[PDB]
Parts: sequence; structure tokens; C-alpha cells
Amino acid sequence: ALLRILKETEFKKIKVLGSGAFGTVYKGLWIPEGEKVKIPVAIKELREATANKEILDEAYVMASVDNPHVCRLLGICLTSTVQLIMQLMPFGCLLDYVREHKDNIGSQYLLNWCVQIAKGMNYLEDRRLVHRDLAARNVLVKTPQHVKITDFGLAKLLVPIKWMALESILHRIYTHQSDVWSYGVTVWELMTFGSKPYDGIPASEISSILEKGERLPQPPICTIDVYMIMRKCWMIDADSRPKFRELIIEFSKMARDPQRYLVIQGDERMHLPSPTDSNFYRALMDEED
Amino acid sequence: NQALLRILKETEFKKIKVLGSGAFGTVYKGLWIPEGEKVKIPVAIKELREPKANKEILDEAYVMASVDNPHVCRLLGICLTSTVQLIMQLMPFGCLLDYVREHKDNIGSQYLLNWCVQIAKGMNYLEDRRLVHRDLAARNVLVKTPQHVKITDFGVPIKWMALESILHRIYTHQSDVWSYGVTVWELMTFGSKPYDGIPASEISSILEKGERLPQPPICTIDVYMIMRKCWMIDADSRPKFRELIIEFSKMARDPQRYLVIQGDLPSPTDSNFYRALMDEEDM
Ligand SMILES: *CCC(=O)N[C@@H]1CN(c2nc(Nc3cn(C)nc3OC)c3ncn(C)c3n2)C[C@H]1F
Ligand SMILES: *CCC(=O)N[C@@H]1CN(c2nc(Nc3cn(C)nc3OC)c3ncn(C)c3n2)C[C@H]1F
Repeated sequence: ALLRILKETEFKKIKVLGSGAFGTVYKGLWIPEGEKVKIPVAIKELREATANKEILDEAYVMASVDNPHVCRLLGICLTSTVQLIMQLMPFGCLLDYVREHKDNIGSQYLLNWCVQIAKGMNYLEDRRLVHRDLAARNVLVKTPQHVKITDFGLAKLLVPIKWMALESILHRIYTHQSDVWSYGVTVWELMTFGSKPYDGIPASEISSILEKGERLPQPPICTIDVYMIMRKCWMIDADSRPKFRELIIEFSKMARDPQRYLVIQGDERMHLPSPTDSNFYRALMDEED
Repeated sequence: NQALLRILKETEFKKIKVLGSGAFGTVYKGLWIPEGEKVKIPVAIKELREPKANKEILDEAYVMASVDNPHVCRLLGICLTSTVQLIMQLMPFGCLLDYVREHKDNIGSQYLLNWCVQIAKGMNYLEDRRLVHRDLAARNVLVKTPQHVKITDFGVPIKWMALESILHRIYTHQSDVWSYGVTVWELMTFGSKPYDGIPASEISSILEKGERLPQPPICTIDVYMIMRKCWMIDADSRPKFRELIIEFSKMARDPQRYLVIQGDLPSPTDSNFYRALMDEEDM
């Protein structure tokens, strides 16, 4: 009862928002039968085909998540392009957000985003769910103070080589510890204000340079404390990498003294919003717990 | 406290479409544009019709912004220009009065009785906060979702007023109980006008002589018994909102025993879908 089966006639796609490997996302409108209102939604149109048991069985798990930092699948319409319905996130993806606001993001926002993504990932691990596609492009901004992990369970379809752990590239092993690798790359994206990992290196070569010990470089704003966490996420031995429960504690500790661990020009100028502005955001856009 | 009311600039929101007007001004559907961002967030804007009277407005606006109950609307922001503009959350379904009129052939007893419970819960909170509504009516109950209504517009409606309010300008929580009875009558009549065609200047006379709103056709006597008790001349003899919650909740557990509707809730599937999209606040 956590996945609504929708009819073609009760929603409409109105504007294209973007695409990735698993199809196209639209801003759409849900029109409840009998009512006069139009409710904004996000619609993902898929494009892979090989069942009416495959997609639904995974969608049910997708609709079952319950964590403030994990996006929940809300509905589905089984047409020819299967359309998945979720909540609309007015701010877009975190990657573009950091790129567009890279001159307005202080250490407190960056570290709190790291904490929240780790909380969302720890939730997925607790539920025995492997993401397989964690990246800055798959973190949605609900409010600037509240981010949520998206695009989970689209393993019914198909690769993000430059975010994948070495054992995933070589052996197609996907575990929670391989998610820890992708988490490290996601943190690198945020701390570089949206740089492209291994920029200009063909994907067919990533496993080679990883085997020889090359890793993503230290972002200029990172102290050695933060970069060591990222490097530990990229250890070849998956069991030696940190766990999401541990990443929550460490990044939460750094978030209590953010200017000690990130060196950003003009940091003390940007703070978290006052309780006035957070209460205003939550009342209008973010009423969940 | 002070951080529960946002002071907005003219340049960070825009009125886009009129929704209606009431006693004190006009309500618009609007868009809030956060400074520095590209997003447009829908809001409701109430612009009054008529700097230091603003000290009056602000002192009450802070109290309006301090209420916090799942069935009570909270004032969110204010913009002080010429005419003062008040900002709250937009309710895509509108009020309960127009909703019951437009859906009067699809509303069952369970919805009606649960609405009575929820309005009573919101009023009991206001009494707990020692706040007198003074303008309770079906037109001032907003529909967040069909399963979730909230009381709005606090901080003359003769046909909703208790007799002591008409005669002596006495407003108490027990006079709110009178208005609650009239609000329940509106819902049970599917949006009928109280004392239709009777001039407001004559209402106090008919009340003193014992005339009351008639029993709605769908109302069983148990429900009409409650409504009549809300309209007793002795304000202390009327029920309390804490008691109204218990009684209407009891009837809501056997709704077809207490309301007789020709052709008489959503599945947990549909409620979970509504709440995720429109109503994440905890209740
Ligand atoms: C950042 C790159 C990216 O991930 N692109 C596409 C589209 N995605 C997406 N975006 C939003 N919110 C959004 C973006 N823009 C420009 N406007 C809005 O909202 C009005 C979103 N909300 C919910 N979901 C599921 C979204 N997806 C996902 C990628 F496919
Ligand atoms: C039933 C009595 C009445 O109609 N009073 C009008 C409506 N106003 C009002 N409406 C809404 N929600 C709403 C109304 N319509 C036609 N569309 C929507 O949503 C798109 C509302 N939300 C918050 N506030 C303060 C509202 N006021 C008030 C009177 F003008």
C-alpha cells in the first residue's frame, strides 16, 4: 500500500528536467480523480525492456523506504514507457546546486550534507539495500539544509565507472562497502564544488590507474583530516573501508567545528540559516520529521 | 518565538492569482522567491483592505505564528508595506465550506464525523493556548487533504455568533462552542446558509425566543442533540471542546449509526500517497 498504481488520465508531463542512464525526468502534474487541483510531481520515464513482475517487485521495495534522507518511490504507471512518480524537489540535484552556488557554500553546509548522505546510506544498508549508483547527481536537494538520496533500485535495468569500487569494475561485486567507495567519490565532488572525477581519463582505463594506486587528488579546501576519510573509502580491501555508521559519527564531529576541517575563502560569512529561516523553509517545503 | 514569523520583502514574493476575499481583505495565490535561488514556492497571501498600527499587527502576528497544532493553521510570514500582507501555507483544496458544497454527493458519514473531530481538536488546542477564535465557520476551515482539515483566520458574523457576543460583545471559548455548533450544522447540511433570508439585525430576537437551526435531514437526533447543546443561552452549560472530541470520536467509530446518508475513507494506500505528496506534518 506504499505504491500507487496510476492511470494515464490522472497525470500529465509538462516540462523536461533531465536524463541519466535510466531515462527521463519531467516536472509533471497529478490530477486527482474528481478534484480540480493540480499537484506537482516528478515523473521518470524508463527505456529498457527484456516483465510485469520484475519492475513491480523492485518498485515495492523502492516505495517502502522511510528515512528523512532517502527518496521514496511514490507511484507507478505501467504504460509502454514505465513512468515512476516521486515527490518534486524544487532545488534540483546537489551536483548542479554546488556548481551554481560554489561561491556561496561554506564548510557547515558541506559537512552537514556529508552527514545527511551518510545517514541515508546507513539507512539503505540497515534495510539490506545496495544502491549501486551513489553520486552527487543522485543526491536531490529538498531544501539547502536537507538533501535526500535518490535513484535506488534501478538495478532492473543496467555504468558509472568513475564512481564504482575496484571490485565492482573488475568483478561486478556490489556491496555496502562498494557503496562506501562511491560515497567517497561523492564527497570529493562536493568538496571540489562539482569537479568531474578523473577528468579527461577514459572510463576503460579507470581500473588500471586504481590498481597502480592512483586516487582522486586532495581538494584545495580539504584539510588532511577530511582527505584521509576519502582515501580510506578507496582502499582496495573493501572490509578495510569505513562503515556508514562510522562516517556519520566522524562527519558529525567535524560539523561541530567546521572551520577546523574545511578551509574555504570567506567561510565565516556564510552560516546555516537562522532558526527563523529554517522554520520558514520547513513549514512551506519540508514538513517531514 | 520571534523566529516563528518571517519578515518578508516586497521583492521576494509576488501575487499571481486571486483566490477570494473576506471581511478584512483579499487572499491571493502567490509565489515566494528565496533570495539567491531560482525556485518559486507557492504561498497564500492575505492583503488587508485598509507603521505603528503595525506594532499592533506584529504583536498579534507573533501569537498567530506561535500556534502549532496539526488541525490549526500557522501564520508563517508578514510584509509591511502600505496594506499589510500576511503569508501562510497554500491549501490546494480550499476551504471545507466550498468543498462540502461541491462534493455533497460523494461525502459519507465517516468523512463528516472525522472533520467534526478534527475541528474540535484544533479548537481545544486554541483554548489550551487561551486563544479565542471569534470567527469559527465552515468558511474558515481549510482542507489540506480531504482527510485533514485545519482551522484558520484568527487574530460581524452575526449568524455564527453566540447570543452573549451579539448582545454584549462577550467572546469566550464557550462562545466559540456556539460557533462550532453552527459550523457542524453547515457541514451536515452540505453547506446550507444558516437562517437563510433572515436579516442579521433580527437574529438576536429569534434566539432569545428559543428558535434554533433545524435538524439536518442526515442528522440523527444524537448529533442534533449535541448541536442544540452548543446553542444554550447559558454559556457554561454548553459542552467543552475536550468533551466534543470524545463524543464525536465515539460516533466516528460507528458512523452509520449516527448519520443517515443516502449511498453511505481512503485505503491506507491512498492516505500514504496523499501525505507523502501534500501532508508530511505529524499528527
Ligand atoms: C543534477 C542533474 C540531474 O540529476 N538531472 C536529471 C533530472 N532529475 C531531477 N530533478 C528534480 N528537481 C528539479 C530540477 N530542476 C531543474 N527543477 C526541479 O524541480 C522543479 C527532481 N525532483 C524529484 N526528482 C525525482 C527529480 N529529479 C533527475 C535526473 F534524471
Ligand atoms: C469556503 C470559503 C472561501 O472560499 N473563502 C475564500 C478562500 N480563501 C482561501 N483559500 C485557500 N485555498 C484555496 C482556495 N482556492 C479557490 N484555491 C486554493 O488553493 C489553490 C487558502 N489557503 C490559505 N489561505 C489563507 C486560503 N484562503 C479565503 C477566502 F478568500
